[PDB]
Amino acid sequence: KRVPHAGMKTTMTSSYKTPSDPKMTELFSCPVDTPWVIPEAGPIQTFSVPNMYTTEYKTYASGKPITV
Amino acid sequence: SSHFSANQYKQAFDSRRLQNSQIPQTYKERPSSYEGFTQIIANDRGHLKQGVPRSKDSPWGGFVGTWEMPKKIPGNVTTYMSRGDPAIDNIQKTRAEHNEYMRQAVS
Amino acid sequence: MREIVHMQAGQCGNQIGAKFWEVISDEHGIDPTGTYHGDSDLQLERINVYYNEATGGKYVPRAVLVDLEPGTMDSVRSGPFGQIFRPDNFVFGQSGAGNNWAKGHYTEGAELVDSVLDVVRKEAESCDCLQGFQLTHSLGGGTGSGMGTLLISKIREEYPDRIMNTFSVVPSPKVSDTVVEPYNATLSVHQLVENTDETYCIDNEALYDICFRTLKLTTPTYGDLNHLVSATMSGVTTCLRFPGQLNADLRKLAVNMVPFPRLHFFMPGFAPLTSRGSQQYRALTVPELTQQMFDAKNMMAACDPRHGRYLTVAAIFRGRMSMKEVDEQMLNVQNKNSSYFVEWIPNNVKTAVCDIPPRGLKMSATFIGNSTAIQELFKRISEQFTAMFRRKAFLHWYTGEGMDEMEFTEAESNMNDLVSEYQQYQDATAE
Amino acid sequence: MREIVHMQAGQCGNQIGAKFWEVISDEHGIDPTGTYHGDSDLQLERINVYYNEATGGKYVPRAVLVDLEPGTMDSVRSGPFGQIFRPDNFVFGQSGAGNNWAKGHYTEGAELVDSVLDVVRKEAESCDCLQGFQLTHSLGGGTGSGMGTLLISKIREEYPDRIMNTFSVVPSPKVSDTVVEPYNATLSVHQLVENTDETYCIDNEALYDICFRTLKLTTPTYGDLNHLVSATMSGVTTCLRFPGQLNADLRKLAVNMVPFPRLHFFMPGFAPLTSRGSQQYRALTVPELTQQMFDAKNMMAACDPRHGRYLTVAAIFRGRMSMKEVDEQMLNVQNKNSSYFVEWIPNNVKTAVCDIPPRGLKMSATFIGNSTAIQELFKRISEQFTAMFRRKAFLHWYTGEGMDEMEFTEAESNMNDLVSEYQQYQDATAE
Amino acid sequence: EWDLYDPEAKKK
Amino acid sequence: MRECISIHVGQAGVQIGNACWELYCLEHGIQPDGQMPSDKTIGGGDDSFNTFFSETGAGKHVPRAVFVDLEPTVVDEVRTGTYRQLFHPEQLITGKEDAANNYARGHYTIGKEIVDLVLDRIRKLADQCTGLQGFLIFHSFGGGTGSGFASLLMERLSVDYGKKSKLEFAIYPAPQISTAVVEPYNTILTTHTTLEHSDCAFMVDNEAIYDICRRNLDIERPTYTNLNRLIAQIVSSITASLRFDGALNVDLTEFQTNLVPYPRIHFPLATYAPVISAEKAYHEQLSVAEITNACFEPANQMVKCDPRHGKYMACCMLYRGDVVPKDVNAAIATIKTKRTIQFVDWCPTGFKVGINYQPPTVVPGGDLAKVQRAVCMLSNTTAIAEAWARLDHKFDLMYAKRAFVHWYVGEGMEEGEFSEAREDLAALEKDYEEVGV
Amino acid sequence: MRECISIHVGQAGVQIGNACWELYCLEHGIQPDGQMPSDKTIGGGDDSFNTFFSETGAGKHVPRAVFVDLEPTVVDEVRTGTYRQLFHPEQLITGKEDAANNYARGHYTIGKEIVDLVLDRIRKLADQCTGLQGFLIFHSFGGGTGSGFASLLMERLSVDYGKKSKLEFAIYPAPQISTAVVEPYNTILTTHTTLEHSDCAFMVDNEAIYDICRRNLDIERPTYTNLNRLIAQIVSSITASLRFDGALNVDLTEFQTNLVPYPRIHFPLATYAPVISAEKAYHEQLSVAEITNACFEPANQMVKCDPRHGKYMACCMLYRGDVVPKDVNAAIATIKTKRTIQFVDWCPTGFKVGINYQPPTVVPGGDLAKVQRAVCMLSNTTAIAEAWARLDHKFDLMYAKRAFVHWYVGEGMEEGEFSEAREDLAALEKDYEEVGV
Ligand SMILES: Nc1nc2c(ncn2[C@@H]2O[C@H](COP(=O)(O)OP(=O)(O)OP(=O)(O)O)[C@@H](O)[C@H]2O)c(=O)[nH]1
Ligand SMILES: Nc1nc2c(ncn2[C@@H]2O[C@H](COP(=O)(O)OP(=O)(O)OP(=O)(O)O)[C@@H](O)[C@H]2O)c(=O)[nH]1
Ligand SMILES: Nc1nc2c(ncn2[C@@H]2O[C@H](COP(=O)(O)OP(=O)(O)O)[C@@H](O)[C@H]2O)c(=O)[nH]1
Ligand SMILES: Nc1nc2c(ncn2[C@@H]2O[C@H](COP(=O)(O)OP(=O)(O)O)[C@@H](O)[C@H]2O)c(=O)[nH]1
Ligand SMILES: [Mg+2]
Ligand SMILES: [Mg+2]
Repeated sequence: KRVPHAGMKTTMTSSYKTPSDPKMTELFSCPVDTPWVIPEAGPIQTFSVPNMYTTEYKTYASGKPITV
Repeated sequence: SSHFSANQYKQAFDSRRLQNSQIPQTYKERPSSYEGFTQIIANDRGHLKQGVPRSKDSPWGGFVGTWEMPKKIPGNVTTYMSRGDPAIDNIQKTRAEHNEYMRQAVS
Repeated sequence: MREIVHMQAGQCGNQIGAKFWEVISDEHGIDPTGTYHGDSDLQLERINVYYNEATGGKYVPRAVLVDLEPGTMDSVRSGPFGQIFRPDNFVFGQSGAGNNWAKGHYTEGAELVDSVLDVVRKEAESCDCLQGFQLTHSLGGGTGSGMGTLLISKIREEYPDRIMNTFSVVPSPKVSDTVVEPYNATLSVHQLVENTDETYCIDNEALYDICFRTLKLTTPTYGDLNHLVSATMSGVTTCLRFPGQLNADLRKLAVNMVPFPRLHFFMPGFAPLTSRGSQQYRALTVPELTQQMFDAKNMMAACDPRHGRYLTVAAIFRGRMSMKEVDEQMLNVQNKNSSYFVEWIPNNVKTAVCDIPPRGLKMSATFIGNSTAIQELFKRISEQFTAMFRRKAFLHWYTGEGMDEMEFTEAESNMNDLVSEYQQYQDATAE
Repeated sequence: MREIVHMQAGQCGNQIGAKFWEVISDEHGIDPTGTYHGDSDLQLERINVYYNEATGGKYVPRAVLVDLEPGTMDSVRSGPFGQIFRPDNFVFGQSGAGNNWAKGHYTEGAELVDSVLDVVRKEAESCDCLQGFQLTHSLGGGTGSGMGTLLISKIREEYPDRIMNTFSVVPSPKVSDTVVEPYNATLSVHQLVENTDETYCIDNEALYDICFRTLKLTTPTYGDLNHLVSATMSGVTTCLRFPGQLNADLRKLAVNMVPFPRLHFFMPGFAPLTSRGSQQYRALTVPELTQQMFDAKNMMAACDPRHGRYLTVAAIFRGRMSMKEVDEQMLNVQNKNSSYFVEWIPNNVKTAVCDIPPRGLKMSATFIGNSTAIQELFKRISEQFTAMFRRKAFLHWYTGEGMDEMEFTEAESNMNDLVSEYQQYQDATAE
Repeated sequence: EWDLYDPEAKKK
Repeated sequence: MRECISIHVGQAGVQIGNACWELYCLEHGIQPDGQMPSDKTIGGGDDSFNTFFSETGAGKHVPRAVFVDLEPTVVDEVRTGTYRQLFHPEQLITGKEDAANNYARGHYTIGKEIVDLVLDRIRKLADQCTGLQGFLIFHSFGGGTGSGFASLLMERLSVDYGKKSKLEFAIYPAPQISTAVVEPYNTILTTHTTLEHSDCAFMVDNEAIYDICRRNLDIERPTYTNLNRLIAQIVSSITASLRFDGALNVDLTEFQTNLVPYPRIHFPLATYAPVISAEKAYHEQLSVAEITNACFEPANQMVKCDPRHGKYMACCMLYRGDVVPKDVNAAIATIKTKRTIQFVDWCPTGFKVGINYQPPTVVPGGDLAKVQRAVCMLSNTTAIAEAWARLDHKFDLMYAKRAFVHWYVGEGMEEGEFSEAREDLAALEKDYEEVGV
Repeated sequence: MRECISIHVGQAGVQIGNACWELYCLEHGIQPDGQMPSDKTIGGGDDSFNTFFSETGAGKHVPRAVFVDLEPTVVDEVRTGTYRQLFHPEQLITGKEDAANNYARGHYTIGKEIVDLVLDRIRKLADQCTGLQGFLIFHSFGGGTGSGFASLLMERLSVDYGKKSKLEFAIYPAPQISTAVVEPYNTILTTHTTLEHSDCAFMVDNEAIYDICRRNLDIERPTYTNLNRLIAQIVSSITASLRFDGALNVDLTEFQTNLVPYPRIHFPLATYAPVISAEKAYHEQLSVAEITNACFEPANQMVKCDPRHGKYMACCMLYRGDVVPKDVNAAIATIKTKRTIQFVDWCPTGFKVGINYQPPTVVPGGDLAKVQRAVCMLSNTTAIAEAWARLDHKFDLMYAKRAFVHWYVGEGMEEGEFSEAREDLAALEKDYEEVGV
C-alpha cells in the first residue's frame, strides 16, 4: 500500500506547478484608485500674470502711464 | 567570393547588423582597376597550367573540426596590460603554439 | 507630337515595362480595356507620344515585347493592364536562353531578330515624328542582354540619327541573382558603349535600400521596385506629354549631359520619397525636394558621387514651382558641394520644369547624374570578369554556342578603356 | 532667424532633452500632437529657433536623438510629447557602449557618426542663420561622454565659428552611479576644453539639494531634476525667442562670460523657487530674486562659490520689472561682496532682460556664473583619476577597446593645467 | 506509415 | 509550351515517379483516374498542367512520362494501382528479365531490345509537344537498369536530341549502408559513360534523407515512400517556375549554365528547407533567413557529406511561397558574411536565385508540415570529392582481386572498359582536387 | 532589440532555468503553454517579452533558452512537465551517458559529443536574435556537465563569438557543505579553464542560501525549489532594466565594466534584499535605507564569505520598485561614511546604481513576501580569497596522495592540466592579495 500523499509525486511537479492564485490581480494592478485628476495648464492660469504677453513697445501711443 | 563594397549602403551589409553576431568573414572591398586583357592561365579543365604561381594552402580550405581543434584556446585578450612579463610571455607562447596547431590542422 | 517607341526584352524588361505602361496609363486616364476615362483634356492632349489610336477609342501602346519564352509575357498578359498590348507585338521563340549571352545573341536570338525588326519597323513607320527608342532590359541575363544588344545594334543600323535610351538593370555588388553576370555584363556593356545614346544604369540593391529605408514598406516587392523605375522613366519623358515653363525632351537631355560620346552611363533618381507616417513631419518645399535629390543614398546605383565627381546633372521638376527656388537651390547645392563637381564645366546642371505633378502629388522631381563615380560599377564587373576568365569559369557554354575568346578579351579591353577615360575626366583639372 | 540645433545623446541626454522639448512646447503653445494652440503671436514669431514648419500648424523639433542602444529612447518616444519628433532623427545602435569612453569613441559608436552627421547636416543646412548646436550630455557614461564628445569634435571641425553649447551632467562628489566615471569624465572634459565654447555643469547632488531644501518635494523623481535643467536651458535662449528691453543671445553671453578661451565652465541657476506651502511668505520681487540667485543653495553644482571668486556672471531676467531696480540690485550685490568677485574686472554682472516671463510665473531669472570654484570639481575628478590610474584599475577595458596610456596622461595633464589656470586667475591681483 | 514507427507499436 | 518529359528508369525511378505523379496530380487538381473533378474550374481552363500533362479529345489528362523497368514487377504494380487509368499503356513498356545489378547485362545484352521501344515512345512524346524544355531523367546509380539502360538511353538521346537539357535525379550510394555489393562497379561504369552525355546530375543520396527524416520529421523508421515524397517535393520546387507565376522565373536551361562550371563537374546536391514536422513547426516561424540558414547547415543536405570541408562552386536558391526579394537578399548576404561558408576564388558572384509565389503542396497522409514558404538549394561544391574518392576506393578494393568481373566479361563487356572507367574517375578526382587550388 | 540568450547547463542549471523561466513567464504574463491568456489586451500590443521570448506569427512565445544536460531525466522532466508546450523540442538537448562528476568526461570524451549540436542551437538562436546583449550561463562547480561541458561551451563560445558578453551564474562549492568528493578537482579545473574565457561570474552557494532561508524566510525544510526561486529573483532583478522602464537603466554589457577591475578578478558576489517572510514583513518597515544596510550586512550574503575580512573593490546596486533616488543617494552615502564597510584605496567611485520602476514579482505558492522595494547588490570584495584558499587547500589535500586522478587520466587528461590548474589558482591568489594591498 503506497503512501497516498508522498508516494509518487515528483518535486518539480509538486513545486513548479502552473501558476494559479486568486491574487493575480494585485500583481499587475493596485486595488487603490488614483486620488486626483490633472488637466493641462489653462488660460486663466497663464493670463493671471498682470500685463501678460505684452512688451515695452506697446506703451508707445497707448495713453496710459507706466506703473510697470 | 567577393562583396566589393556598396559605397552608401554600408549602414547595412555588415554581419553585426545583419543578425550575425559571430566573427565576420573579411573580403576585399574597394575593387581595383586593370588596363585590359588577361592571361588565360588555365586549360579547358579548370587546372592551373605549368608555370603559374599556386597557393600553398589546402585546396579544400581550412575548417578545423571539433575533434581536431586544440584542447587549449588562448582567451582572446588582445590587451597585454597589467600582466606580469612572464604572463605576457605565456600568452604570446600559447598564442603562437595554438596558431601553429591550427596551421597544422589546415595543412 | 514627338513619338518614342518602347521595347522590353527579357523577364526584367517585361515586368518593368508592364509596370511602366500601367503607371503611364494611370496618369493618362487609360482604363485596362483601352479607352479613355481621364478627368482633364491634358491627359489625352499629347496621347500620341506613347499610344497609337485604333478604331474607336482604343489607345494601344507603342510597345514591342521580346522574350525567347512565352513565360513572363504569359504572366503579363494574364496580369492587370495586360490586355492593352496588341497581340501582334508579342514576339517570342520556343527554346529560351539559359542566362546565356551567346545563346541570346548568336543562336536563339539570331532567328527571332528578323520578326522583332519587322514589328519595330512597322510600329515606327506608324509614327509621325519618331523622336526615338527606349529599351528596358538587364545586363545579367540571356535574352535581356544578348537579344537586347542585338536589337540595339540592328536598330542603330536602321535609324542612325534617332535618340536611343536604355534602362540597363545592372548587376548588384551584393548578392548574385545570376552566377554568369560578369560575362553577361561585360559582353553587353561592350555593345552599349558604341550603340546607345543614353543609358540609365539601375541597381536592384540601390533600389532595395531606396524602397526599404526611405519608404519603409517592410516587404518591398518587385511591383514597387519596377514602379520606382517606371516613375523615373515618366519623370524623364514628361516634357513630351505635358506643358511646362521650361520643357526638355530626350535630345535636350542627351545634348546637355553627354560630354564625350562614350560617357553616356547615368544614375537615375526619383526624389519625392516619404516613409510611412512621416508625411506629417514632411515640409513639402523646393529646398527639401532638391535636398532629397542631391543625397547620395537616393541614387539608384551602387556608385558614390561623393567618391567620384559629377560631370553633368539634369534635374526635372515635374509640377508647379518657382524659378527663384529652383535656380537658387541648384546654385546653392553646386557652390556648397563644389568638391563633387568638375570645375571645367561652369554650372554643370541642366534644369527642366514641367507643370503636371503626379496624381496624388503636389510636385515631383527626377534626378539624372553623369558622375565619374560610375567607373566603380565597371571596375566591379571587370574584376569579377577577370576572376572568372582566369580559370575559364562557365566558358564552355559560350565557346560551344559558336563564339570565341577574343570577343571576351575585346569586351574587357573596351570596359577597362571606359574606366580609364572616366578616371581621366575625373582627375583632369581646369588649368 | 538664429536657428539652434539640439542634440541629446545617452540616457541622461534623452531624458533631459525630452523634458526640455516638452517645456519649450508649452511656452510656444505646442500640444502633444504638434499643432499650434497659442494665445499670442509672440509665441509663433520666434518658433523657428527650435522648430521647423510642417504641414498645417505642425512644428517638428530640430533635435537629434543619438544612442548606441534603444531603451530610454523608446521610453521617451512612448511617453507623452514623444510623437512630435521626426522618426528619422532617432539614430540608434544595437549594442551600447555602456559606461566605456573607449567603446563609445573608438568602436561601434564610431560607425554611427556618419548617420548622425547626415541628420545634423540635414537639420543644419535646412536653416539660414544657424546660431549654434547644443548638446545635453552626461559625463560619466559611455554613449553620453564618448559618442557625445566625438560628435562635438566632428561638428566643431565642420562648423568652427558657430556656437557649440553643451550641458554636461558632471560626476558628483558623493555617490558615483558609475565606477569608471573619473576615467569617463577626464577623457570627456579633455575633448570639452579644446572643443566647446560654453559648457554648463549640472550636478545631480546639487539638483537633489535644491529639490530637497528649496522645494522639499519628499519624493522628487528625475522628472523634477530634468525640469530644473530644462528651465535653465530655456533661460539662456529666451532672449533669442522673445523680445526684451536688453537682449543678449548666446554669443553675447559667451563674450561677456569667458575672459580666456579655457574658462568656459559655468554653474547655471534658476531662482524663482518656493516650497509647496511657501507662497504666502515670498511675494516675488527683483531683490529677493537676486539674492536667491546669488545664494549658494540654488546653485546647480557642488562647487560652493564661497570657496572661490566669481570671474564673471550673467543674469537673464524674464518678466516685467524696472531696469533701475535690476541694475541697483546687481550693483548692491557687487558692492557688498567685494572679495567674492575678481578685482581686475569691474561690474562682473552682465544683465539681460526679456519682457515675456515663463507661463504661471510673473517674472523669473536665470543665473549663470564663471567662477574659480569649478577647480574643486576638476580637482576632485583629478584626485579620483590619479587614485584609479596608479594601480591601472578598470583600464584594460579601455586599452583592449583600443587606446593607450598616453591619452589618459594627456587628459590628466590638461585638466591639471585647467585647475592651475583657475587657481592663478583666482588669486591674481589688480596691481 | 504510422504503423512502422508508432512508439507503442510493440505494445499494441 | 513549357513541356518536360520525365523518364523514370528502374525500380527506384518508377517508385519516385509514382510519388512525383501523385504530387503533380494533387497540385494540379487532376483526379487519379483521368480528369478534372467535374465542377472544379468549369469556366477556368487553368492550362498550367500543360508542362506535365497532355489533352486528348476525350478530355483525359495524360502525363508526359515514360516508365521503364526491365523487370515487370513495379510497372505491373503501377498498372494495377490507383493510377491505372492515368497512364497511357505504351508509356510503361517493360522487359522480361532484369539486369540483376549488372551494368554489362543492362547495357549490352538485354538492354538492346527495350531501347528501340523507349526511343520510339520518346520520339512520339517529343513530336506531340511544342517547345520541349528538357528531359527529367530519374534513376539510381545502385546498378542494373538504372546504371546500364539509363546510360544507354542518354547515349541515344545525345545522338537524336543534342542540345536539349538532360537533368538527372540520381540516387547516389551511401557512405555506410548499402543494398547490393557490385554497386561500386556499377557506379564507376555509369559515371564514366554519363560524364560526357548528361548536363546536370542532382545527387539524392538515401542515407542523408534517412537521417533527415529521423532528425527533423521525428520518424524513427523512415521508408522508401517517405524518401520518394521528399524527392517529389524537391523536383516540384525545381519545376514550379514553369507552371506557376513567379517573380524570378527559372527554366531547365538555366540550371546547367549556372551550376556547371566545367563539363566534367556537373554533380550538384539538392536540399530542402524546411523539412520540419507539424508539432515542431508550431513552435517557431520559418522565415527566409531561417530556411536559408537551414539550407546552409551541414546536417540538412540530401547527401551524407559535410560542405564545410569543401568549397562551393555555385549555389541555386529556388524560393517557393510567401517570400520577398529583400529578405532573400539579406539572407544571402548574411550567408556570405558567415565564416564557415567558403566560396572558391574564381567564382566572385555565385548564386542563382528564383522567387516563386506558389506555396508547397501538402500530400494527405504525408509527413512534411504545411508552411507559407520553402526553398530548394542546388549547390555545386568540392565536398563530394570525399564521396568520389570513397566510392573509388571501394571499387579498387574489389578490382584488385578481380571480384565479380566474370559476370561483366560474360555479359558482353571487356575489362578494358573497367580500366578506362577507373582511369576516368581518377581524372575526375584530379579535376576536383585541382579546382580548389 | 534587447536580447539575452540563456544557456542552462547541468542539472542545477536546468532546475534554476525552470525557476527563472517560470518567473519570466509570470512577469510578462505568458501562460505555461506559451501564449498570452486568450487576450492581447494585458499590456496592450506589447513586445517587452522580446528580451526573453521569441515570438512567431501565431502567438506562440518560444523562449530564448538552451537547456543542456548529458544525463536523462531533469531535462526530460521539463519535456513532460507543466512547461512542456512552452519550450521548443530542439531547445532541450540530452545525451545518453552522464558526465558522472568527472571534468574529463565533461570536457574531452562525452562533453565533446554534444558540443557541436549545442553550438548549432546557440547559433540559430543568435541568428534569430536582432542584436545580442549577451549570454547567461547557469551552472555549478560541483562537477560534470556543469563544470566540464560548461567550460568547453564557454571556450568554444569565446572562439566563435569573440568579444560577446558572457555573464555567468555559478553555484560555487560551499565551505563545508558538499554533495561530492571531487568538487575541488572540478572547481579548480573549471576556474583554470574559464579565467580567460569569461567576463563576470556571479557566485552563489547553497549553504548561505540555506542560512538565508532558515533565518529570514523561516523555512526548516528548504529544498532546491526555494534556492532556485531566490536565484531566479536575483537574475530577474539583474535583467529587469532591459525590459521595464527605469530611472537609471543598466544593461548586460555594463556588469563587466563596472565590476571587473582586472582581467582575472571577475568573480563577484551576490545579495538580494529584502528576503523576508510575511509575518516579518508585517513588522519591518523595509525602507530604502533599511534594505541598503541589509545588503551590506555580513549575514544577508549568498556566497558564505564574510566581507568584513575583505575590502570592497566594486559594487553594483540594482534598485527596483517605488524607490526614490534621493533616498538611494542618502543611504549609499551613509554606507560610505560607515566604517564597517571598507573599500580599496584605488576605487573611490565604487558604486554603479541602477533604478527600475517595476516592483518585485511575487510568485504564487512562493516563500518571499510582497515588497514594494528591493535591491540586488553585486559586490566584488577580495574576501573571496579566503574561499579560494580553502578550496586550494582541499585540492592539495587530495592531490598530494594523487587520489581520484586515475578517473581523469583514463577519461582523457594528464597530470599537466592538474599542475597548471593549481599553478594558475596560486597565481590568482597572489593577484587577489596584491589587489587587496
Ligand atoms: N530513394 C529511393 N531509392 C531507391 C528506391 N528503390 C530503390 N532505390 C535504390 O536503388 C538501389 C537498388 O538498385 P535499383 O535502382 O533498384 O536497381 P534497378 O534500377 O531496379 O535495376 P535492377 O538492379 O536490374 O533491378 C538501392 O540501393 C536503393 O538505394 C526507392 O524507392 N527510393
Ligand atoms: N541552487 C541549486 N543548486 C543545485 C541544484 N541542483 C544541484 N545543485 C548543486 O550542484 C552541485 C552538483 O552539480 P550537479 O549539477 O548536480 O552535477 P551535473 O551538472 O548534473 O553533472 P553530473 O554530476 O556529471 O551529472 C551540488 O553540489 C549542488 O549544490 C539546484 O537545484 N539548485
Ligand atoms: N527591378 C527588377 N529587376 C528584375 C526583375 N526581374 C528580374 N530582374 C533582374 O534581372 C536580372 C536577371 O535577368 P533576367 O530577367 O533573368 O534576364 P533574361 O534571362 O535575359 O530574361 C536579375 O539580376 C534581377 O535582379 C523585376 O521585376 N524587377
Ligand atoms: N539630471 C539628470 N541626470 C541623469 C538622468 N539620467 C541619468 N542621469 C545621470 O547620468 C549618470 C549615468 O550616465 P548614463 O546615462 O548611464 O550615461 P550613458 O551610458 O552614456 O547614457 C548618472 O550619474 C545619473 O546621475 C536624468 O534624467 N537627469
Ligand atoms: Mg529492379
Ligand atoms: Mg546530473
